[PDB]
This record gives sequence, structure tokens and C-alpha cells, in this order.
Amino acid sequence: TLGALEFSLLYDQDNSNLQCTIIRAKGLKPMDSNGLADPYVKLHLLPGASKSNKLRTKTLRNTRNPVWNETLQYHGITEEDMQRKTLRISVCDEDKFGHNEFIGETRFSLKKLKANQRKNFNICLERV
Ligand SMILES: [Ca+2]
Repeated sequence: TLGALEFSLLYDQDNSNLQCTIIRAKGLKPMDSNGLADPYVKLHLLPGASKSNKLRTKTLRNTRNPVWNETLQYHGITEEDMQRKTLRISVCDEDKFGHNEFIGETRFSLKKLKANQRKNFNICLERV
């Protein structure tokens, strides 16, 4: 009951590129009473040396059912990287100031993704 996240992934093998489209979320749980319903999505490629492995979509305002419809790309991703790394995706609420509140997450093991074949997801969020 934290909500669910819908997104599509595509490994463009020939351009060493992992295209992650974050589509929408449904019934995102409100947590903090002082907090805002201004959600965004945070992509983190693990294990990794930070910064360049960390991507973020825009931020929607006053919504529990956000629709980002935004493609975030990781360049320089090789087959060895698809074998090694895992993609952590987490949904955060941003507050009156600039502080973020963690709602939920999910992890996609990149091993499971086949090359050039798109793969659409719709999975419930978690706290791990
Ligand atoms: Ca808060």
C-alpha cells in the first residue's frame, strides 16, 4: 500500500545505452503531515562510484498519481555492466523547503534484461 511504479527499460546494446522511461505512479502513500505531495523518481546504478550513476526526473506538484513520462538515459553501459550492476529506483516526495522524503523503492537486476528487447514494468514499491 505504498503505491506502484510503472516504467519501461531498453538496452540499446549497439550504442552502449540503457534507456529508462519513468511513466507514472499510482496511489503513492502520503507520509509526513508537514510533507508535500511533490514526488520525483531517483535512479541509482549499483554497485557504482556515484554522481554519474545517479539520475533524477522532474518534480510534479500536489499529486498522489504522478505521470512523469520522461526518459532518462545511462550512456557508457556495456554488457559487462549489464552483467554486473543493478538498477535501484526510488520515489521521493520533496517538501516546503528542499528536503526529500523517501516513500518507496524497487531494484531491477540488469542481468535479467535481454538486449534490444524492451521490457515494461509495473511493480509495487517497498522499504528495504
Ligand atoms: Ca517530510
